[PDB]
Amino acid sequence: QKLIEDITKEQLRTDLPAFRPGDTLRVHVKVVEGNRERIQIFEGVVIKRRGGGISETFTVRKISYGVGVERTFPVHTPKIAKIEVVRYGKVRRAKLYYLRELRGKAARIKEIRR
Amino acid sequence: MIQQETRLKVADNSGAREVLTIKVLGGSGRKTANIGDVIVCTVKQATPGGVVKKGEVVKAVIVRTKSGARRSDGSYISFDENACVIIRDDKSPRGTRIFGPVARELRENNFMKIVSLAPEVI
Amino acid sequence: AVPFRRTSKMKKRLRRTHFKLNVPGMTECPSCGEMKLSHRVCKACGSYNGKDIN
Amino acid sequence: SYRKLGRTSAQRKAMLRDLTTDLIINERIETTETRAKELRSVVEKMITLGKRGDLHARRQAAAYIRNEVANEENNQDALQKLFSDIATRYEERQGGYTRIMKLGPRRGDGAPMAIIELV
Amino acid sequence: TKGILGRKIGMTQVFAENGDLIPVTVIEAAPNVVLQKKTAENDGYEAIQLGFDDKREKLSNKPEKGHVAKAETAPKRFVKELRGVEMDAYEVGQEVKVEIFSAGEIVDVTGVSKGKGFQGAIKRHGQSRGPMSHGSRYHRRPGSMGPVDPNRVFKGKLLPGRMGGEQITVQNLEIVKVDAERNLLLIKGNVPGAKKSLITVKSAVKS
RNA sequence: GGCACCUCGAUGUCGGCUCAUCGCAUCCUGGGGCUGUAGUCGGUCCCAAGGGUUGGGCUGUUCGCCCAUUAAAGCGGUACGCGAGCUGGGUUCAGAACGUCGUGAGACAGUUCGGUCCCUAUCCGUCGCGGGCGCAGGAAAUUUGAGAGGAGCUGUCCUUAGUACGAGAGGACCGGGAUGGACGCACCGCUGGUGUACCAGUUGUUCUGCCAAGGGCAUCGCUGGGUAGCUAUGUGCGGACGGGAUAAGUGCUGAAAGCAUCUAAGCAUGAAGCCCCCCUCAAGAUGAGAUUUCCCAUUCCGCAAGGAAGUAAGAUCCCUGAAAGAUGAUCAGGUUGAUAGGUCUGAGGUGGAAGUGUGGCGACACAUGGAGCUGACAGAUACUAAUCGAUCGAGGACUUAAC
Repeated sequence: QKLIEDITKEQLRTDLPAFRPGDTLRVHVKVVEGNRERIQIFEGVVIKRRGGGISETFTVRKISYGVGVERTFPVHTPKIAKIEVVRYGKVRRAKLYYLRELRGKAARIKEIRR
Repeated sequence: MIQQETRLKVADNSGAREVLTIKVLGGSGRKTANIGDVIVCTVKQATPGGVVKKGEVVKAVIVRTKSGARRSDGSYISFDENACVIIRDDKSPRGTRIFGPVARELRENNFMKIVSLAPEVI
Repeated sequence: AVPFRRTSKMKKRLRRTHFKLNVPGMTECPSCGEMKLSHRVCKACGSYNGKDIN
Repeated sequence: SYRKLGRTSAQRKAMLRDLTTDLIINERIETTETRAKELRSVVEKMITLGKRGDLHARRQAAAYIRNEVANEENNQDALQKLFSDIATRYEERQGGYTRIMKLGPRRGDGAPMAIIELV
Repeated sequence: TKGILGRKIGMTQVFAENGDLIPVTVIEAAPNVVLQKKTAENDGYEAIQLGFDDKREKLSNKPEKGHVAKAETAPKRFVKELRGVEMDAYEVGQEVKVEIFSAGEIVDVTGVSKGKGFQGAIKRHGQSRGPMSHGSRYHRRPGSMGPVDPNRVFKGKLLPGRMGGEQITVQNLEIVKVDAERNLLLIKGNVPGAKKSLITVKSAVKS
């Protein structure tokens, strides 16, 4: 896909920090409520890390007011401003789907600091 | 993504506990329902203290869905639990408060007053 | 699925018209032959362009 | 895609592993033309594993090649010959190790046959 | 009406200006050459026989070599007319390279569909499956032909069969970006056909 | 219902699941005339089959009732459409009961429980794909489109407007603007689904002499993810913008009947109808078309008619295969070569391999190291296999006219 790679390069976002699939990074996202853009911080654990250049995405997730939220973020979207990895975490796998059902302290066991 | 005969737990202080769906108001027509859709519904269960009582037939607007909602930005949202707020005729919610996160998809619709009661919007 | 009637000899032979197998292609061997169909080792000398492998 | 041969998928692994071992001792084998085409893809990869000489690579050969005796008196394992004989013989060459000449159809069921041998 | 037909290679996502995600199809498009120019007073109709993807002489037939000789061009593969070009448009033999298409133009797309192979009616026509339980042997099968009175199957009655490989129009697709240096087209929305298949890029009807 | 002309050496009943199509006395949408039509919303009679025609509860049911909807949830024909497609729930076999009738044996458009629905497609039919010959010489191509099919439905909101109207209450016609439903056509790059020669973890037993590290089997042993391909519940698009003659209507000039009068003369207006615009198959449209570019005008017989043997353009047999595919066919190719496999470099997937060292009593953990493993996805590389060859294939019929 060398030609396909040539197109994606123009929209490539090298500014984004490198990170492991298992961590509590905090994506910033402007929201056009109209007219001013609010900045909603959203901490959570990433799970999926699908490949495919610009099409790459990751699934940050967070419990909120007793209920979880699954807000996927594409890796190279313009809407992201900055990403801060508050904590690193050891992971025996790559697809941590199971943790969402394991409320609540059990989820923290996979969230061990590194 | 919600089919007919799909129980949906209450998200507001209507006094109801769980609320089964009846039929989507959209078209002849659509069976599926994302967020912001209005659906007539039955109250299968309710808390003893509240205006709502079991077996009542009242419309309710969807607030949360297990299915991943789509946006033009490409961002997706899928809550751990499905939810709806009870509403009759005028779209002001019967619930004094709305528990949990609320989808922003309601905001594009003139449903904005409901959004104001939300503790947080995602 | 029981047929209503016996087939005529005409229709039968007409069905027989396409049933016949086609003749395989053949070529003379560079070494001796004869002959050898294309892209397969001869059962005779066993030569293959033109190496002798058995 | 990969050919099925109609065999059960569990059988398919053993069916390939058996042919890879029999080629080691016999150096050459005649089988059906279609199975022969499938055969070259598996065996040549095994030869690549023997190139590095790595101890980890030898264990990978055990996953496929079975523990059958090769040459008499020498008592070499079927795995061992690849690391001692075939590897040195193809240190220069890179791929194309297994030519497969076609052969006439078998009388017993019309099945086409093909010779398989290293080169 | 212009149409630089060319093979697609791979699907891509492309965002610009607005933050919304826009699906995009790559197209090889350029270069193309006018092998011939039809005339209504002689050939009976207005058309231009554009070619695509030049190839070595070894694959070219002798009569094909003569057809391009008038075009002052090397022998080339597929050829298609595009009624109705605005004559005189271009001089004979002139090259074309994506210059016509702007990002704002709406563009119809036509091409051979990807082969699904021989298939059942449910895929071929979307017919509902029969019950899988309650002792019913019936499922997947197309069902009754219809009325007994005609004593014949109605023509055009749906039956399972091979699908795909037929040319299929997809109207009103929109271009996203233009890359003339790489001869790339970037049309929004799905474009029908197998990977690396030829694809026409005719101008959309307006308005 | 009546009659007993089809069938009692077999026409398998009812209601559904399946797919339909047809006819209008048109449920809705579009066109209107009259209203006890203020507006809004209706009533009625005329145009109109183009399209759309509901999800459940009760009952074997049709029907009907009820609930929630919808622009509307119209009827009927097609062996009360379809069982060599399916369902046996209802009646319509043999068992058993209740109630009633009969001395009994049994019976009951009275009811209840259980109860083998057989069949390899010959022909005509239809959905797809080839092999032949023809198309007055052989070919490679590109297409004209006689004809044929598909598509054909609509909801809301934002404006003009809170204006026209109405005491108020209510609330438009028309012209524009955005967003959905139902359905249809396509593609995976997102969302995912699957993914049996991909990766990892793990159980029992057995096999590699024992360790470490693996193999076989147990549904792929099980479990967690997933390339490609295949896919919708995902995405993108579709019914748009307009003409031609009209239907019911609305008419304009004017006569037969000096006035009058849509018509008898003559000119208009006028609909999701019809014809095209839109998309698709199509010159076996034996009416066999048209245009572009190639091969040449042979060699042998027979005075003639006509027939053979080679060849040119080109194609095939065979072979590497897939963007194709049941088999043919189609397309990419056949050694001045990337067609497939392999080999290298990547992408993606699964993710800290083996070995070694260190910490710990052990079990394990850490380091070496985003390592290792990689089935179909890419980029190059003749390293292998697409050998060597063979076969098919035209010498342009006779007339008339213009030259």
